[PDB]
Amino acid sequence: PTYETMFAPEFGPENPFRTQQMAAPRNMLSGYAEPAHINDFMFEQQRRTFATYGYALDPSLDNHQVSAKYIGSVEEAEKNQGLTVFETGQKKTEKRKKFKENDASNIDGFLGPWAKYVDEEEQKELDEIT
Amino acid sequence: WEDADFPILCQTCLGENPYIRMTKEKYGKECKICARPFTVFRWCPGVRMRFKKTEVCQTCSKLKNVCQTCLLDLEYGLPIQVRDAGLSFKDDMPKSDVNKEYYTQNMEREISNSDGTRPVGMLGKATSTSDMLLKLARTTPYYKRNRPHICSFWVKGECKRGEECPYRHEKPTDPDDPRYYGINDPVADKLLKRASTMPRLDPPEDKTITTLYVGGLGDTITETDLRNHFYQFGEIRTITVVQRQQCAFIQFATRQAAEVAAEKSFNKLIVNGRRLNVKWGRSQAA
Amino acid sequence: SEEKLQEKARKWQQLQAKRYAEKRKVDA
RNA sequence: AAGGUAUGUAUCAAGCUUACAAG
RNA sequence: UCUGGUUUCUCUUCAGAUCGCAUAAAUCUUUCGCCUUUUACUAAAGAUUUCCGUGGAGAGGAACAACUCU
Ligand SMILES: [Mg+2]
Ligand SMILES: [Zn+2]
Ligand SMILES: [Zn+2]
Ligand SMILES: [Zn+2]
Repeated sequence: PTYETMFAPEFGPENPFRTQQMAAPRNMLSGYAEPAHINDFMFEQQRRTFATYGYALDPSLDNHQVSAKYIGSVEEAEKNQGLTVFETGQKKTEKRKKFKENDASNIDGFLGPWAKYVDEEEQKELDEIT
Repeated sequence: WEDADFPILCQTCLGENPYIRMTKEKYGKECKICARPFTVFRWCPGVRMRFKKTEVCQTCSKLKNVCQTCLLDLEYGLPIQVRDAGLSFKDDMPKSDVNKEYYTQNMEREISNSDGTRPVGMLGKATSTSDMLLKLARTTPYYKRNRPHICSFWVKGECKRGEECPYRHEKPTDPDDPRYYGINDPVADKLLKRASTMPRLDPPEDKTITTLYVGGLGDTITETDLRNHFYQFGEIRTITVVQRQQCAFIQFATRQAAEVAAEKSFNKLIVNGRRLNVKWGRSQAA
Repeated sequence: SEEKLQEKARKWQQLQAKRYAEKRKVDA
């Protein structure tokens, strides 16, 4: 196999008779679906990074042929300067103090991890809808 | 009766995460049209969102080029009869239980075993598109599709879960405006929305505006392009290509054909890849 | 460039302490 | 145990079924 | 002076052995016996399975494993 064979472009006016979606490559009726063998842990880490903080690195192979950015909402990534969820962060801010009873001696007073937190007109419309 | 490998799934149903984890059964639920046992898939789109499993089989999605769970067009993100009226052909399918129903689904599956790539009959008329549907193809979709549906016991004010009620609260739905072809309730309002856009007012005279200030020629429109786009309309009385402003002046003899040009070009005549510039001419000896 | 010259070491020898840590080569 | 007290229609709820797609 | 491991849990094929110091049910093919026909049956042979169990083997831990066989 040679690079010049597969990298050779296609002659033509690109056939703009079709729509954008039907001219686009596929194997499955919705996009070219193909297997993969990513590391489990870094998949889960950057997944949880996006799921919490709304940014992650982008997965690709041949989008621009160079892709090294972040995605989602961009500016909050550099607000935290690219930290993760498994890191003891630079500050301990907006924490929320629970009250603990971990003796197992008092009864109806022991709340271990089950501790409920220290924090603890529409019905006219609801009756007229029902 | 049916296995699968990966679902159809338009983009608004996947959610905002490029990294989603999704689970599969082997014969899951049944299709909600044809009772066929597909392979139900489930995932989490977003962190404030319900799971939105999988609603119809791969066969009943390949019939009408429809996504897998929200039942919208895979090319646009539109309902079904919007597409079929906007392509003026229905691609019929029966209504009853057997009467030609599972018969035609079985046979159209049997003649869809080869490709697995494109819809069965829509492939010929999904090319001649992008004129009447592209004006309403809402990109950057709203994710209110994925939000979890409204709980009871907030409706009755009883919900002991407090904050951790996963579903929703304080969204009372309204009992005035909420299958597969027709008829669907918000679609009538959406076709009234497309039939009743915001044009320029039609001025009180008798069709004197056969001239029009169409411009933005740049280097895209040429003289023979616009006068062969108007020669199918009909005959000119005077053309000019005034290139100081990159504009073109055409009229018609007895206005009517150029009338549909006024209907074709309210920032709408899209040839040569440009949103053309249109405002109203004189027709006033000025 | 300034503290990233050791913050990248923090992230790397943070991540690699879970990349291969828990004997990936709990079951019963 | 079956082999005998027929079955075949037309209106009227619980049993069972999903708690979904949705401007 | 150096060498240095029994339990318990999961998988991994091989079983040729009273795999089990005892012993179920089924299918098929024939002869019985009751029988009116069919399943429930009878009680012998042949050949097959299923099932309740076991034997030796690779791996992963954890359980005092550091007491010490060596
Ligand atoms: Mg008889
Ligand atoms: Zn179906
Ligand atoms: Zn969808
Ligand atoms: Zn609630």
